[PDB]
Amino acid sequence: VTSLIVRLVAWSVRRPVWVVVLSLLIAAFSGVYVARHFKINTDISKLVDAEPQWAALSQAVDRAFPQRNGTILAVVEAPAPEFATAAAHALTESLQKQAAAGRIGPVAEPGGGPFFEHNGLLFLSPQQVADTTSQLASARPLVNELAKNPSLTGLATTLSTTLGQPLLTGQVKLPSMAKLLSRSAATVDDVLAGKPAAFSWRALVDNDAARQPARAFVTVQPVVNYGALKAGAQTSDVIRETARALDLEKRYGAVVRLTGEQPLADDEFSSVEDGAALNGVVTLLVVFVILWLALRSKRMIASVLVTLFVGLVVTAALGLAMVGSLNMISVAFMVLFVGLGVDFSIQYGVKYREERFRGEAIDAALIGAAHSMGMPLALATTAVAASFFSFIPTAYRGVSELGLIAGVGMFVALLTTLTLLPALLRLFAPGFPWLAPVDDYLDRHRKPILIGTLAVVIGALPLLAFLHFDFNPLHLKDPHSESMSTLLALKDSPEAAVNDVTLLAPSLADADAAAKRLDALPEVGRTTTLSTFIPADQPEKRAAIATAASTLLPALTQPPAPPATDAQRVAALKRASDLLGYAAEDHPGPGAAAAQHLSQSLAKLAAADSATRDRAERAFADTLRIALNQLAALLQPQEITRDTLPPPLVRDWVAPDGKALVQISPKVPKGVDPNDDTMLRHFATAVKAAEPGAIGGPISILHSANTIISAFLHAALWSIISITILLWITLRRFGDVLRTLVPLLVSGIVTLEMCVVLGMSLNFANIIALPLMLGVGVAFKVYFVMAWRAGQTGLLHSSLTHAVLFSAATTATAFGSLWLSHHPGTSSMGKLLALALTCTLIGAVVFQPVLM
Amino acid sequence: MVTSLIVRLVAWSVRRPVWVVVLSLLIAAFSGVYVARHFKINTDISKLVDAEPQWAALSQAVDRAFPQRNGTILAVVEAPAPEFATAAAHALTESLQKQAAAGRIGPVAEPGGGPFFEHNGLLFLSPQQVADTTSQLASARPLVNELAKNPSLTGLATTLSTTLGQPLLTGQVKLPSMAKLLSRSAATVDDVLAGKPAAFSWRALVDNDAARQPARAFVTVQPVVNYGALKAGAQTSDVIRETARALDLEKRYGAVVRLTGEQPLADDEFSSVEDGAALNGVVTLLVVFVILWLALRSKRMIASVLVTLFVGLVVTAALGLAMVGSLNMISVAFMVLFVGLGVDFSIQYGVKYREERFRGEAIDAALIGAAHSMGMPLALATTAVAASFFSFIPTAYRGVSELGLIAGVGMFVALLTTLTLLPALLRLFAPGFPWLAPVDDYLDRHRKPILIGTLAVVIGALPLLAFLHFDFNPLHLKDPHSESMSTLLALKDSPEAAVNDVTLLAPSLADADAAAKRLDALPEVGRTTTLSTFIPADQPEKRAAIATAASTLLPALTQPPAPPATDAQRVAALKRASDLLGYAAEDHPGPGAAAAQHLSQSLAKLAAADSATRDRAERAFADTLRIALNQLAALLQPQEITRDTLPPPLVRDWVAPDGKALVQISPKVPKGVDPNDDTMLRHFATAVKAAEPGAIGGPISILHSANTIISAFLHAALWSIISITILLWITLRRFGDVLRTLVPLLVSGIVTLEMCVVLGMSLNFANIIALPLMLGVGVAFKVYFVMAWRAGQTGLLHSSLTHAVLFSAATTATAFGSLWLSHHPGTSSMGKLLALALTCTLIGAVVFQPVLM
Repeated sequence: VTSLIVRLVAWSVRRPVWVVVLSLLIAAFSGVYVARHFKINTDISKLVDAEPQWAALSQAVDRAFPQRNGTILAVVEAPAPEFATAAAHALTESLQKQAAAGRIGPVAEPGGGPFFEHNGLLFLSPQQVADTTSQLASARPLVNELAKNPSLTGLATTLSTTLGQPLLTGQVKLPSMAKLLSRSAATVDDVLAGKPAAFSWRALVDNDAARQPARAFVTVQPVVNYGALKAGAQTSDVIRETARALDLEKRYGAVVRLTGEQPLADDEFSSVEDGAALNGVVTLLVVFVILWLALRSKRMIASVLVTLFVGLVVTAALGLAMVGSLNMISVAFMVLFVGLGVDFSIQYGVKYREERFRGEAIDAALIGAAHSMGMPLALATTAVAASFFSFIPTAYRGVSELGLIAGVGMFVALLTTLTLLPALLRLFAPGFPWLAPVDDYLDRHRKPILIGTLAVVIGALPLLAFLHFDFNPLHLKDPHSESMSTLLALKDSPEAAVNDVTLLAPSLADADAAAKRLDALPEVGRTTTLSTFIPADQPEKRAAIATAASTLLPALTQPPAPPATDAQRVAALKRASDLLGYAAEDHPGPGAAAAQHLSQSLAKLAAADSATRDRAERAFADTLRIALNQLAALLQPQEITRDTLPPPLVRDWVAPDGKALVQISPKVPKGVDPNDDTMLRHFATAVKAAEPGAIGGPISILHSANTIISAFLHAALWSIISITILLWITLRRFGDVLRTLVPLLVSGIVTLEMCVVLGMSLNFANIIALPLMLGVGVAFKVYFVMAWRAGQTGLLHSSLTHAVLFSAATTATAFGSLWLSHHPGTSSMGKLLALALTCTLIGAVVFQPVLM
Repeated sequence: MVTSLIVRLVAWSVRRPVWVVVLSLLIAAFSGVYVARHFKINTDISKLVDAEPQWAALSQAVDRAFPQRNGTILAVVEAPAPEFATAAAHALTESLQKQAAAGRIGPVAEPGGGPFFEHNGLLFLSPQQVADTTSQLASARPLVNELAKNPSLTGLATTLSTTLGQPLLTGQVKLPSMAKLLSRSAATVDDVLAGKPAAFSWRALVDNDAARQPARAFVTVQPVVNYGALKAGAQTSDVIRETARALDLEKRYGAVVRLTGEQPLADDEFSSVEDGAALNGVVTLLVVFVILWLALRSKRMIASVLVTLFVGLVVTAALGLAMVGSLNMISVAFMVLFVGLGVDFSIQYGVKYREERFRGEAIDAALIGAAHSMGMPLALATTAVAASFFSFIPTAYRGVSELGLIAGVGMFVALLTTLTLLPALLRLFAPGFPWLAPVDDYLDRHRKPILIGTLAVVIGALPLLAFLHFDFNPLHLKDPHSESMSTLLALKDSPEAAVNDVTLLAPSLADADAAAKRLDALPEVGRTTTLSTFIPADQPEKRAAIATAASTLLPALTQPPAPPATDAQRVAALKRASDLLGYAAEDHPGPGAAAAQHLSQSLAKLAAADSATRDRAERAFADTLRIALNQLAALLQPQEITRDTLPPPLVRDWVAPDGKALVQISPKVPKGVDPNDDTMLRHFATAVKAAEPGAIGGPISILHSANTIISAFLHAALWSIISITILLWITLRRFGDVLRTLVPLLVSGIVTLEMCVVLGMSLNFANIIALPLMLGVGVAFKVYFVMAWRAGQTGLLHSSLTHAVLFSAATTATAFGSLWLSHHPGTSSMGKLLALALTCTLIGAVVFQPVLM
């Protein structure tokens, strides 16, 4: 091995110009080869390989319902549910205009469109339907005043009316109105504050839930042909354009969000690249300064950098030649190359600079440094390359592609350091007092310090019991990205299919039989099928609805109201405020404290401006005109049979043939947050134990984690075996193999032991750094044992001069570039690599009195 | 020259035995009498774990104000029907009441609901719920009237057959509406036909809110003010088991009484450690005996080691009680540790003498000769193993600070006991393996891979440590099949028992109300109870509504006694109801028709068995109706919500005589999550403790009592090696000999944790004592292994066995097996980790022979 390295350099020194014109030509073809098939792919199912079983179920639900995977989910958020529901209608119509032009796919609001705006009263239970119709029967006089009032002046007139005589008559009571007046006075104070609001008539009567931001969903399914186009900005962009043109949504108080399959998988990649174009170029500067520190020969630094970039282009050229696609995690190889690959040129470049000052000539300096850096560089390279190759045999294409590109990149770095650099180094013709007190302490006391930390690495050994794993990928995919911020927002929403698994069935009768088997499980909870949308006994409900509609609809459709002038408005506000004050003092009670709160607000609102009263009317009246439209539409349902359903509602639940999928939203108790590890694993593992054909959500996430766990466990077992055998081949002394194995063990525990002390959880992308630190762990023992073989009376003195820490400065610079990546998944990987490097560097200086 | 000092003590022991024999035997008599005169076993949970002087103030603040609250054993009276349950509490309560005032036990009461709650129970229902609850009973007046006048089977079957007859045809009553009544009667009727007990419960059918299958009735009794723990009367634990024993009506009421408390739950743990542990102790010696005969095969040698073993053990116990006194649940497990580690020291000396004597020497020269080669070895292993026990002394984990103390003096005795008594004893008296050939040949000729082939895989099994998990709650460590524990693990679902409620104390009732109402703001707090919560809202409007319902319901409830219908009319009234059920199902069909036909089958077959089996269903259907109507009679006359009505004891154990009001906080358990949930109870404890620090009692005490155990466990692991590493420095001054035995410690320390992931072991509290304690055994066996590997460096599987080590481990492994076999996982999992950590130095040393020596 040694002579082969000397021959390969002696040729490079023999024909220097021949190597340069050969390298730049290959550098040209590699640059040509890179651009002609450069591609970045952000598919999320490629970053992990599931077995053919799970692939059949996933494609079964997909090939049957080809749209389900591509359906966008557009959240529309407004301060009031009517303003949200009406904004859904305001936007559902615009997307419909282009769905017919092939611009997008079939648009609908699965939360509940007109089919739910009329028949939503039918989906209720048998008894509480009769209860809801009873309350709407006794409230006939209230809605009779509400459908006729001239809005804010009339709302203040129907207010002042009830506060005057009906309190004296003893019919209406003040404490009962507290629920209305407290929410009325609060909404009035918002308009006086200057911040937007909306008086929700729904949350103050029918709806018990007053959740803060009422939202409305509208889904656009993918275009039929798809395939994307440069001019075809596609369905994610179309929603952006239509809602932009509406502007009405700024008058509705609505914002349009998005999520789905492809917006997040593309947004998470963009989280890695925020700054990465600039974050990587400051690394080259930090490498440069450290590069100049090791070899302060300007005639050398330019030559060292040229070898760095030539091997860098051939890396991507050969990389795209054998993987085809540069995925999300595998794109981080470029940063790892400059950090680890430059080490080959720094370790070799300073020995040449050493030989020149030692007293060698042009021949003897290059081929003489190859005898020092011969099997060392071969050891370090194939050890690091064996670590990247450890994820190759496993079906983890996220790292299997990164290791393949990085592994062959380590051999293209040696071949560049061994030929191109000596050729350039041929054409280009080229004291530490602060370490003194450290080595005096160290060399006089590295006898028990070694025994000291070895006792402490056994002392903190129980800390490994608290070594905790992180299981849900939500933490590492940039939770503040646009698609992940909304995905996490609508987690606690019923029709938001965030956490429900989708089991497929042959027929609808089979799907209903499967739906009952699942509702028997304690964690399953809500399951919906196409038959779930046909209410049990409809004819009985419509009779109670028809009776409630015979007395309400005459009182709901009243003649229009007079546009009240401004003078009547201030009068209606002052006369409603002053009547609220006397109502709270003459009738003292729990609502009296709330009634006086409204008087303070109405009197201030009455004596306020004029623009603030038109806006306040819009927050009180426009919602009331939309709330009454929802009531008149809800009181007129129709028969619902399988053939009386909308066309797309069946297409979403039954494809050609009878294939009916069963979505299973988990039974989430109120305290448990809907996105935890404990219950979603319990749900997904129990509903799968029942029906093995269920995939789609937490079941696919759960099985994807078990694939990654069975991945890095093999790679960590693959590395050592491929490393130990590699060490035994080059160094045949087993006293030299155990010499580089005990430091790996010690350095391996402390990284895990510091994970408990520093309080960091090993997650997914964070755990990739453990198998890699074996090939980098031994590769630094190669550099370190050389800096001390020439002399070891000062371990930190010799380490600087012989340029080993400078080697680490380059590598730590690379690990720090993945640390500052905004994307918390990549930022969690670079944190482990760098912290494990420190536990190896310090570990070496402490643990080399043993193993040298 | 510690070796020369050891010789002075052994050479003196030889030549003159009669001095040694009578000097140590007399001490054993003095030592044995001290053990019998002072043998105090405590069972309090606080003696096993300490806490800050601050947390002991919160514990005693609630205790001094409420002395009774600590030992109020909650006795569950569980019956098939709530009325059979609620009335079974009355039978038990009224009998204990005859001994509460007799001074036999403390004051007796029933928390779930005595007479005060059976009357005012409707006053605690919020204003709107009772408004609809009161109005519903008005429409059931004809129904309850037909039930009050007919508390018999024939009568019940008559009101049954009457409803299915005319009103079912006219549509006055609908058949589907009779779903709960028809389907759950058919279920209860089929139960009586099978022969198994049951009870139609008018509660879960009429009120219909909850149909929980084991109805439970609670009764809390307190302890006597002057608590003396006499023997003429077993304390309140067995008094409830004595009165309700002969009450016998509980076998007729249908309920058994189970008990749980604070002291009766802690003693069930200790008694679980001693299921047959007394037998387990005597069988361990027999196993060590067989190992002793395999080691020094001669009668006079075995009897020598056993006689000196009992002396060192009887003085360890006498010393132990002389400086700790307490011999709690963990401390009592030292004797099995002694028989393992004590015979260990003698196995070395016995077989070294034997070879050295049989190598061509006299007895007197071999006793003093073998003490040379085993001076530093036995001295190192002794203090190094005892330095692991002593690592728990400074920390506040008194369950182990007492065990580590008694075990430390055990090793310092077992050494001295072997060096003097064993030679002088043996001085008074006087006395080939071919199956290792392929195994030793393989390992000896291939130690190049096996060392590297495992040191690699140990590095490859390092990510497994990321899946090592800590079990935080002591409930798993608790013995689950004891009667007191099995009840507390069943009361997770019941709120009035409230097994995990933090108890915050406040100066005044207005202060506690301020603190109790405030705590409700936090999401995990749920229900907080004070005496002001016993004052049911502000409901004279509920007096007006209930009084109106009483004027029409009570006259229909107090009917004249029905003449007991004869037996011949019963088969009539049941066949009349059955054939009517059959018709009512098919001619007027509906969803209830499938159940109406079902009852008809079960009802008809009930009428065709026995006159006794009919009377059997009467005790299930009718005797329940007596109490179901009796419950309603008292429940309709509620009286006032005024503070002064609250009985004397409710004021005593809820507010304080000083005025210190107490808040009990039951966590908001989401209906899906099991109430005894590890993560969310610890979430509830931290939120309550952070908002109001004065809270202690339940989850907070259990949560914090673990944090101090983790701090004591982590210190001992650090304190063990520093004691051991400095000790290795001193004995063997070659640092190449300190690191020689320290690297295999690190290696053997990881492989146990890595196996805890492969095997799947969790690392609880008792499971974790083995981590700091195995640091001594790790360096102690590398002392034993290295001596066997002086003359026989090749064929080391041979040498380790014949030169002492394997018969030594067989005494240690057997000792750890006796801990493994106990019932209490707080002593049965400690034996599993120890034995599994021992196999990583018995194999780890043999594998790492080149690194050792």
